Amino acid sequence: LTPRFTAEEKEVLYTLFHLHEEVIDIKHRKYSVRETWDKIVKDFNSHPHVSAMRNIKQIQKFWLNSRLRKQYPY
DNA sequence: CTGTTTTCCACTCGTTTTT
DNA sequence: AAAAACGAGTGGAAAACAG
Repeated sequence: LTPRFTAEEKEVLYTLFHLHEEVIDIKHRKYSVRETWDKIVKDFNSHPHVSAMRNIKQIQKFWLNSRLRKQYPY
């Protein structure tokens, strides 16, 4: 039922991630995490060329997976 | 320290895209 | 037709927390 992330969208999320590295990545933390994530989700869902609206869980899952499957460029 | 709660990540499943 | 990629669920490791 739910679509997939477009290329452009992936670039957007990657950009946001690279920006807020120091807050969401354990490897940089060593403030509100939830609010930072919410900020990212908001910025994404507000982005014009967005396919579908996502919740915080989906975004986080994309973060986790893109790291797992080693495609996170930053 | 011990014991509880929260957050992160490897493994995997069912489907969909790509070779 | 086979392999790779993708979204998603989960258990338990790792970490953060309370006493």
